[PDB]
Amino acid sequence: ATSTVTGGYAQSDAQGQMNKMGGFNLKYRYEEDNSPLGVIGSFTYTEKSRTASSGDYNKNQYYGITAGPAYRINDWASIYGVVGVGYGKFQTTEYPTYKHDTSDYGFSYGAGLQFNPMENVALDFSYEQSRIRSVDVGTWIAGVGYRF
Repeated sequence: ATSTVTGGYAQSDAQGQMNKMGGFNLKYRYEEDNSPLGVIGSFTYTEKSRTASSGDYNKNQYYGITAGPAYRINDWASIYGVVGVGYGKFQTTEYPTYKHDTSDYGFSYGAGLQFNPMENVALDFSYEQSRIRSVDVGTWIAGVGYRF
């Protein structure tokens, strides 16, 4: 069988919210010997950056799990599409009790292309968009991997 390892970096911007985040992703790929199917699973970890001025500090973390099939044609290039779910958590203040979700969640999807399918180095570039109740987030992901 064949295995491919890829890693990448992404930056996200929140339209309608004021904040920017940075995260990293690790990808695992599995292929079948007699009937290959392209599958990628990626785990993303992003953190919010802090700026010195007001003096207030807030801890915000976001984790996302995604998976996507991939199609190869004319042995030239391969394309894939992914969907996943992400959750975000922030420091809590003591508020009166009411029915509501403890953490925020949203859905993400996108597609990517593979370039330079020669040697042990290949590049992956994809566009990511996600909706987190009424807030729009855009993330660009690029990374490099090797197959053996």
